[PDB]
Amino acid sequence: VLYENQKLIANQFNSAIGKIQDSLSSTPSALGKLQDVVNHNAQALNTLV
Amino acid sequence: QFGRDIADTTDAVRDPQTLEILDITPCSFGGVSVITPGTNTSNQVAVLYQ
Ligand SMILES: *[C@@H]1O[C@H](CO)[C@@H](O[C@@H]2O[C@H](CO)[C@@H](O)[C@H](O)[C@H]2NC(C)=O)[C@H](O)[C@H]1NC(C)=O
Repeated sequence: VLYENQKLIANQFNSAIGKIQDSLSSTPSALGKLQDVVNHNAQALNTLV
Repeated sequence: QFGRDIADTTDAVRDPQTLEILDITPCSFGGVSVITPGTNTSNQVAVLYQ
């Protein structure tokens, strides 16, 4: 089923890659965990001072 | 008269003798570390400033 649908699979994969490239920038709240851990580190260092 | 920052620390001060302002930055502190191999191998060490 791969070898009878190779062009279709390639087109779907490329469209999905472009879609996720656009969607990683379109959505602003898609980076919760990294921003939360760096903000928690910054706030815990600030509250000591 | 004098400034501060987010961390509630003094950063800029104004002298009374002049209308100029002098910034404040603390003296450069830093931990020290000792690069070393095993003492069975060699007695030399290397000093690393952080
Ligand atoms: C406080 O004393 C200082 C040191 O003299 C004054 O600074 C200068 O004083 C001379 C003397 O009259 C003036 O010609 C300069 O113009 C002064 N420089 C500045 C930047 O002010 C200072 O004026 C005195 N503070 C006063 C009088 O309030």
